[PDB]
Amino acid sequence: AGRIASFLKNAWAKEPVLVASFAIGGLAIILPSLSPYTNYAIRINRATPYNYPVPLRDDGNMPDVPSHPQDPQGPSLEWLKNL
Amino acid sequence: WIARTFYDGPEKNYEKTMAILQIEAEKAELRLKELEVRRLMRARGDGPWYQYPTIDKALIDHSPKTTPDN
Ligand SMILES: CCCCCCCCCCCCCCCCC[C@@H](O)O[C@H](CO[C@H](O)CCCCCCCCCCCCCCC)COP(=O)(O)OCC[N+](C)(C)C
Ligand SMILES: CCCCCCCC/C=C\CCCCCCCC(=O)O[C@H](COC(=O)CCCCCCC/C=C/CCCCCCCC)COP(=O)(O)OCCN
Repeated sequence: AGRIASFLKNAWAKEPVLVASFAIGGLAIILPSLSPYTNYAIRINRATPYNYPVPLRDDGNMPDVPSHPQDPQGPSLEWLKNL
Repeated sequence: WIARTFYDGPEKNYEKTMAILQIEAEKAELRLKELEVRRLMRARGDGPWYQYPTIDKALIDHSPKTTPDN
């Protein structure tokens, strides 16, 4: 406790650049695993259409697959508009 | 007395020789058969031996590929 605080205070003197760099690097390592918006970034990346959406040949056994883009079923992007 | 105390009868050696000869004859014919089998498998490749790997077909991706013609 006392030794660690003394070491950190001694480093903050005559070595502030190293203290700042190590703090910033540790924050970069730690914070993404705790932020709630990383999953939002993953969802945004998965929502970017780079390829043509190839239609499925319908067999009468897909209630969840829409027939038209206007149909209610299918993934929605309202959350992205909200952000 | 010498025969009774130091040695055995002729049947013992006779039948031991018979068994030894059987073992050696089967070993010889097995050696020839194995050489021929190895030659056949190496030539034709249809046996369990000399099986050289080919590409695993579970690696192939079967999905639409941004272009209709693969
Ligand atoms: C007047 C006498 C005339 C005959 C003289 C005989 C001389 C005998 C000594 C010479 C022996 C020749 C060598 C034999 C070695 C092989 C013998 C061996 O096969 O017999 C084994 C037994 O070996 C003997 O005990 C070896 C005897 C060694 C001593 C020989 C005599 C001289 C010994 C001197 C010792 C001196 C020590 C110091 C003294 C002061 C048991 O055999 P086993 O595999 O079951 O046989 C199966 C068939 N059966 C069941 C019918 C038997
Ligand atoms: C875990 C995250 C890692 C990623 C982030 C870091 C990225 C870049 C930083 C690392 C670069 C390499 C650093 C190499 C360290 C060298 C240390 C050294 O020996 O130099 C000392 C200088 O500094 C020292 O005394 C050694 C290091 C002392 C401690 C430095 C900081 C340690 C950690 C501090 C921060 C802890 C966590 C952050 C909390 C901050 C408070 C909120 C000697 O100086 P000389 O140039 O040799 O001159 C000799 C004549 N005097």
